[PDB]
Amino acid sequence: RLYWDDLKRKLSEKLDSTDFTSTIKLLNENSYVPREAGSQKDENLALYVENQFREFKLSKVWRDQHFVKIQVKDSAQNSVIIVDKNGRLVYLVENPGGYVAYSKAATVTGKLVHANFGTKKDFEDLYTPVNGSIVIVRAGKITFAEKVANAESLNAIGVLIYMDQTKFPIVNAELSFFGHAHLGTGDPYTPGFPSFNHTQFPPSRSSGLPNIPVQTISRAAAEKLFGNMEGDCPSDWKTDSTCRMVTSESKNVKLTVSNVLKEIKILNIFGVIKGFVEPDHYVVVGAQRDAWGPGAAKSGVGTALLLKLAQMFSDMVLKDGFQPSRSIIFASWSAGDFGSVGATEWLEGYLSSLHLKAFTYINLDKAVLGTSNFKVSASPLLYTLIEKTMQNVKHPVTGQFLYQDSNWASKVEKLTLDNAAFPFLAYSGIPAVSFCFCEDTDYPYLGTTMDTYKELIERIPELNKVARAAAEVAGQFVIKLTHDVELNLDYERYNSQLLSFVRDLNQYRADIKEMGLSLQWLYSARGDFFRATSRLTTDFGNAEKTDRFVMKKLNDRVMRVEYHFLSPYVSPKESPFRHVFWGSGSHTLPALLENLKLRKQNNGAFNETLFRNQLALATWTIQGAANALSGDVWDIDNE
Amino acid sequence: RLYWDDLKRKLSEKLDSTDFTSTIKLLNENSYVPREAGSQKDENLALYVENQFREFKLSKVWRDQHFVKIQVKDSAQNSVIIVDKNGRLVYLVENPGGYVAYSKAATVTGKLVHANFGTKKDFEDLYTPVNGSIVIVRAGKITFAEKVANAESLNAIGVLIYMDQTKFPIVNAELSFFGHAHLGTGDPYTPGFPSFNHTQFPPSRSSGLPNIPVQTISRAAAEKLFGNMEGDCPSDWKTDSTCRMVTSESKNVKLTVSNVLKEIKILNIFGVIKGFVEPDHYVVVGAQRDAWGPGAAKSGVGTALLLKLAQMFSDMVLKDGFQPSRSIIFASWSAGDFGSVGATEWLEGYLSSLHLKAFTYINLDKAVLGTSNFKVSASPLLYTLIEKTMQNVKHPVTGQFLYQDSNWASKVEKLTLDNAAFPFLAYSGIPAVSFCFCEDTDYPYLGTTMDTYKELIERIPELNKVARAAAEVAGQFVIKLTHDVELNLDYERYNSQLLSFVRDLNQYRADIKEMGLSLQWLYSARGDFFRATSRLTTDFGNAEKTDRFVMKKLNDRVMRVEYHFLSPYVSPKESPFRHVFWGSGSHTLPALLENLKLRKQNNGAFNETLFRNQLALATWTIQGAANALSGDVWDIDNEF
Amino acid sequence: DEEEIQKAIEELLRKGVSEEEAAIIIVQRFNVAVVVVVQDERQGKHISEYIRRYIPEADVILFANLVVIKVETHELSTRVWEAAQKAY
Amino acid sequence: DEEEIQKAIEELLRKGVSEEEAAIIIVQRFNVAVVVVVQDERQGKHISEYIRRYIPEADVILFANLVVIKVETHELSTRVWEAAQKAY
Ligand SMILES: *[C@@H]1O[C@H](CO)[C@@H](O[C@@H]2O[C@H](CO)[C@@H](O[C@@H]3O[C@H](CO[C@H]4O[C@H](CO)[C@@H](O)[C@H](O)[C@@H]4O)[C@@H](O)[C@H](O[C@H]4O[C@H](CO)[C@@H](O)[C@H](O)[C@@H]4O)[C@@H]3O)[C@H](O)[C@H]2NC(C)=O)[C@H](O)[C@H]1NC(C)=O
Ligand SMILES: *[C@@H]1O[C@H](CO)[C@@H](O[C@@H]2O[C@H](CO)[C@@H](O[C@@H]3O[C@H](CO)[C@@H](O)[C@H](O)[C@@H]3O)[C@H](O)[C@H]2NC(C)=O)[C@H](O)[C@H]1NC(C)=O
Ligand SMILES: *[C@@H]1O[C@H](CO)[C@@H](O[C@@H]2O[C@H](CO)[C@@H](O)[C@H](O)[C@H]2NC(C)=O)[C@H](O)[C@H]1NC(C)=O
Ligand SMILES: *[C@@H]1O[C@H](CO)[C@@H](O[C@@H]2O[C@H](CO)[C@@H](O)[C@H](O)[C@H]2NC(C)=O)[C@H](O)[C@H]1NC(C)=O
Ligand SMILES: *[C@@H]1O[C@H](CO)[C@@H](O[C@@H]2O[C@H](CO)[C@@H](O)[C@H](O)[C@H]2NC(C)=O)[C@H](O)[C@H]1NC(C)=O
Ligand SMILES: *[C@@H]1O[C@H](CO)[C@@H](O[C@@H]2O[C@H](CO)[C@@H](O)[C@H](O)[C@H]2NC(C)=O)[C@H](O)[C@H]1NC(C)=O
Ligand SMILES: [Ca+2]
Ligand SMILES: [Ca+2]
Repeated sequence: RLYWDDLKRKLSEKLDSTDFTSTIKLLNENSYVPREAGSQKDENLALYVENQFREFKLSKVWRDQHFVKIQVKDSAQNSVIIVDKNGRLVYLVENPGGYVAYSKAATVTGKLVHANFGTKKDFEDLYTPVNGSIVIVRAGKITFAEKVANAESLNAIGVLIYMDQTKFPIVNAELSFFGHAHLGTGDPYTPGFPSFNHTQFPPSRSSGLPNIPVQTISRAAAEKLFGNMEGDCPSDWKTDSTCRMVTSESKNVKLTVSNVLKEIKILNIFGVIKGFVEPDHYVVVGAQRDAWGPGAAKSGVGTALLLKLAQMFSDMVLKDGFQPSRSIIFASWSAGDFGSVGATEWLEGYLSSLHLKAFTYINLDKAVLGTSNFKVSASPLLYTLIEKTMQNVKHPVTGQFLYQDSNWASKVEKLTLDNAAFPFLAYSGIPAVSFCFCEDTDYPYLGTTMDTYKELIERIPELNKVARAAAEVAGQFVIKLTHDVELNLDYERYNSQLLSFVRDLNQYRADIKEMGLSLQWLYSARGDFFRATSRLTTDFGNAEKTDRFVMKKLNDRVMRVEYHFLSPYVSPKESPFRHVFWGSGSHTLPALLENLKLRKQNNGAFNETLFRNQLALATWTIQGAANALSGDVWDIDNE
Repeated sequence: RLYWDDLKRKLSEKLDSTDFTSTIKLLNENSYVPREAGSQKDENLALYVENQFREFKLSKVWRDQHFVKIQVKDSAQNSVIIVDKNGRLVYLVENPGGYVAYSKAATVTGKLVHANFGTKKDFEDLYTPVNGSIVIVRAGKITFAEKVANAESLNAIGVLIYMDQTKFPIVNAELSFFGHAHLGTGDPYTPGFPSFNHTQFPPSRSSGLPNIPVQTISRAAAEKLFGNMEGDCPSDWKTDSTCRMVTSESKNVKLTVSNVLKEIKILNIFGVIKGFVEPDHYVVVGAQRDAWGPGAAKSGVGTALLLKLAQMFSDMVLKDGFQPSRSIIFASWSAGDFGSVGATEWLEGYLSSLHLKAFTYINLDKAVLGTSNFKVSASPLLYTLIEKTMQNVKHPVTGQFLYQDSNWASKVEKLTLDNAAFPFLAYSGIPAVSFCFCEDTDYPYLGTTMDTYKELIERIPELNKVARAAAEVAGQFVIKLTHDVELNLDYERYNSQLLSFVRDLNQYRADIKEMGLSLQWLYSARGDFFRATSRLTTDFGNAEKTDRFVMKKLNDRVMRVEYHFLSPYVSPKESPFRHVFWGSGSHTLPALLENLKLRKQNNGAFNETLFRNQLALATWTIQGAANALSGDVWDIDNEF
Repeated sequence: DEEEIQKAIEELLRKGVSEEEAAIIIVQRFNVAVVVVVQDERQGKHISEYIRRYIPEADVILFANLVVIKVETHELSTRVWEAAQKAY
Repeated sequence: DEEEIQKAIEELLRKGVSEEEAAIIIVQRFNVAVVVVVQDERQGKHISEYIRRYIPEADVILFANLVVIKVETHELSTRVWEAAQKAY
């Protein structure tokens, strides 16, 4: 029999004998490039991954076939033009090679106002209003969809996105790039339900689709526009010197976007290594396969890591006697640049089949972007698992352990809309984890035509060792979640997550006292959840691990923790991100805090009735999670 | 060790040694007779039930306190008046004693049009339009809430409900009665969430609340109104000869309702006998305790059956060595005639704790209303069980087995809004069952002050043996749901259900092809569900019943069948009855069929966009249930 | 208790309440059987004597063009209503 | 081609399209650098000769009070744009 100390050294020894640069630059050949969603080369790479899964002698390989509507450029060229002197002077700024998917096809003419990164606080700290004008924004900080939503909320008629040289130091300055403006995930025309032929594709439009045109432009076109506008950009923004603010008096900008929808067939490839004790429970390891350009950083590294992890685990189970108690699923997704279309539609299709079976998701997308920092975003249940993993995995260049900051958990940022783990965590209620070796600045070539293998190996010479470290982190994650009778999910991690929330809410106690309300029941629910976690820990400690009955009874209560945080009072179709902690909508705790923060201004932006309903529903969501983790229904106490 | 054949006749021997009429007429003593929801005598009866549960030495006895808003009469009397000659002739018709809770407090004046029972077909087959007029209807067929909703949908300004002598043969022509008109369950001011102090009771109103006044009147007042009306009521209604249709041209009716809201504290009493093998899984046996009047037929019989079943099962566990594998929960609810307030609020409060633990609910309300027929409304998963209980339980009077019709399953009516098992089945996805020894006519004294023990023992002389037979049915249900390693839940039954649905849908093939759609994927979904049921049956057959882990895993696969039929695309707060088969809303299969009907009519009623989304979500709901029942996600082998 | 009904009718008529809604308020407050609004007091006396002749068990009182008839049974209530309809 | 642009402008101007939106359509369809709508042919000659004097690398064509200037680099495009702004 093998224990953790042997599995770890076996995984490390197999990692030392594996080359990742070869597989990456093979995925960067002239077969497979470029691989847009639904393209022929994406299908070729899907078939290659499927046949490689077959070669690894996995327990079972299969495929899912979806038909989704994406958006592409039309025969008519998108245009950015400058008009002057009441339309008697026209100036072609750019015919961009890139575009923003799911943008509304229209033409709009008006003034161009700069809004920095397009965040809500950026629009708040602006003197020039953007109502009925086009907005120029630089990329970064938030997703394209968030920028377009924040602009459209203030009656902006158009959005232009560029890359400044200060945050994106690119020599070319005429490079085009690609993104999507859908404020959500999955096929925006099958919102909440899968994209299969069974649905017969009824008329359904996601509310996350924008109703204003958004277009990407190069830095050359951005500076060309800057040459026709006035006002110095604030030094707080840290942008180029050529930056300007608002167009001239008589100068207007005309933006013409003519993108068209296209129905395509995407393929999700899957392999599974069945468990030896509890095969019905499993971890899912996914990676995006498609990419607008070459996509070496985002999709190539992830797909190579997926292939090599599958190969190594199959070799361990077939030749080295590794016997996981629970199953392992390796998934190659498609259409990952229009949101998380493949993964989200797969979740929406088989949601009832993986309800309380799939218990962890590990995303491998964009895992190698630098060598300075090791960043991670995950559900609290995995925090400890991450911590114990950072204490015994060495840095690729410095040679030291990844665990250096003892307060890393207090600095973890939550998953964002562009990450494929976000629909796994906020929609399906499955704990998900994404990690990356990156830098303090964004990878400049993401979404561009220069996201190639040569530009990636030149920026990262030790790419093999960094990819090996990322694969080692992922492999230790997989082993810790499958090899032992105890699942390494730390429920107590949520206690602090609750303890902060109420405390934040307590900072507005006076408001709570002015509306005749009280926070005592939220404190009661938090304490009940804390005591339930403590009782569960003590029962785990007092139970014999060889008794399968009691162990499964406890693990079922462990695997229900993340599900009980999904809001049971909202529609999963019109509000799929149901998680009260990491979701999106008025049902989340951050939304409750946002609403309550508006009362003291006394302007009519605070909705008290909405706030009371939010308080009630969130309080009882926390209390129901606590009562479900407590145990049987007849062991709950009342006043 | 004990087997089923021993437990059967031991339960029977305890049934023969149990007296039910004693406890019934004890619950009908002046210490408890008028137990309105939240009253003092309701609280005393709850205390008596709790002390009796403690005396039986159950595994645990506890209680839940809810604070809910009901509606009660005001100091000002509700009035029905007739005015004529431009208000120069005033005629007092009635100051009724009963009322309809959750009615809108208002005063309306206008014409009075008879609409039979107030069903949608009654309003459709009507010559006189009811828009802007008051509607008088007869009690029966549907609930009060359905009548008021169907009236308000056609712009009716008021509703009057009475009891005709043909349908309700009562001598007292001035007897009052009580009802409620909330199109839903639970506290209508905490819709979708429990009625606890933790919620702090935010301003939220259920959409099922009516916006027109509705008042109950006696037969004398109804005939007095008919004396001022014209037109003979159609012979298809089978009503009294004094029935009339429409008031005179110059005569109008004034209805004044002034009911007021009242916040009350309701108590739900619970006892639990813990299991010996799988104590975390359990069935729930409930019974309404409160009533507007004496409530001997509705709540008294149910509470007596609950007490006696608890006592007998506790005796079998403590004295006869009966070891249930799974737990048993006996529940006495409150506020059971204002909807299903107690049980619905309990479900909304502890839904996360009963997700995949509570696997069957057995309702005891109104189980003894007659001796002629034995009626049953339940989820198909219990059908087989019910059948297996009708083949070895004898009739209290005829002495023959209850299983006489071999095609009873094709004649089963679905649970209705007034039944307490409806929120258990349609909202929480728990298989539920309701049964009753009744007659072909409704019990006339339900909801009246004449629902006493004397009238019940006069109408049913052998009340003791009929109550014993009902308790035997419930006890056999519990025993076959608790004693063995198999739950005796027949999933294959749902196959038949699906086979019905698609069949009806085939009747509209010409329309489906006319919209450019196809039914092949729904055919494939039905076939895949059949295949999944067959695979689960073979897995049960090939697994050895002594392996508790594999058996519990298969039973976990079984306990997810009813849950996977809850629509995952609607809001459980604003559409709680999510069950696509037995729920309510545009997400159900009957709603899909009713909407598709209008395709042939070619008028504006058919919403093609809605139908396309309905067909898509319903098709994948069935396909998702089949894929989940098949097994693991990687073992789904079907042509996609 | 005829004179309290009379006081109520008088005080309601002085507040600006018309005769018809005053009759409605009277039948709502005192639970009387029938109220008749007449044009003059000769017709009032005529209708009151008619009701007294054909329903002698009824209590009939006349005040300010309002005829209030009170009975305690439903047969006599319907008889009073029909007599008021016929003699109106 | 000069003749192609001339025929397109002719067909568009005869159709009822105004000069400004016609210039917008021209720059959308032919990928030209700058287009200037002038009041008369005097301004046309002036601006055309000015742009050809200060930017000899530009391809300038005049037709129906519309001066279309086509260049193939961004610096020369900015030069042509500034010259057209100054000469207008
Ligand atoms: C959870 O939520 C429920 C529903 O909102 C709350 O229940 C209400 O709680 C309030 C506050 O305790 C109750 O109001 C108080 O009720 C007392 C009950 O006394 C009864 O008996 C006396 C005779 O002995 C009667 O006169 C009285 O009408 C009652 O029938 C009253 O005694 C209280 O009056 C005193 O306090 C008030 C101010 O609170 C003063 O104005 C009075 O002069 C007097 O000093 C008061 O009326 C209310 O009745 C409860 N409703 C129900 C339906 O139970 C729960 O309190 C809440 N729980 C928690 C923990 O917050
Ligand atoms: C499931 O739905 C998808 C999408 O609706 C179907 O794919 C589509 O199938 C049709 C008919 O087979 C294709 O149309 C045909 O295209 C060819 C050109 O390749 C043309 O010559 C024909 O006249 C016809 O128009 C359509 O291209 C295709 N779309 C995609 C994106 O592949 C699929 O067939 C459906 N599957 C089943 C089993 O119904
Ligand atoms: C953006 O909003 C402002 C609102 O002030 C508009 O400015 C004008 O403001 C005056 C008030 O001093 C109003 O009387 C005018 O009606 C406003 N103009 C219009 C067109 O509504 C400003 O015009 C708005 N900009 C756009 C593009 O709509
Ligand atoms: C405050 O929030 C409530 C609830 O979100 C809003 O009430 C809804 O308003 C819309 C449009 O007015 C209606 O269609 C809904 O039916 C309302 N919901 C109800 C009644 O439950 C309310 O409009 C918000 N107020 C403001 C000023 O934004
Ligand atoms: C019920 O609805 C009908 C139809 O709308 C009403 O009858 C019409 O009333 C309008 C006045 O609003 C007249 O102009 C039409 O001539 C009427 N049509 C017919 C066929 O008579 C009717 O008044 C409504 N009833 C009530 C009580 O409001
Ligand atoms: C037909 O059904 C559709 C879908 O249920 C209805 O569309 C809704 O319309 C309201 C009113 O504008 C919107 O608030 C909803 O968001 C729409 N939902 C969808 C899914 O589109 C439509 O109104 C119905 N039409 C009729 C005549 O009943
Ligand atoms: Ca979607
Ligand atoms: Ca409720």
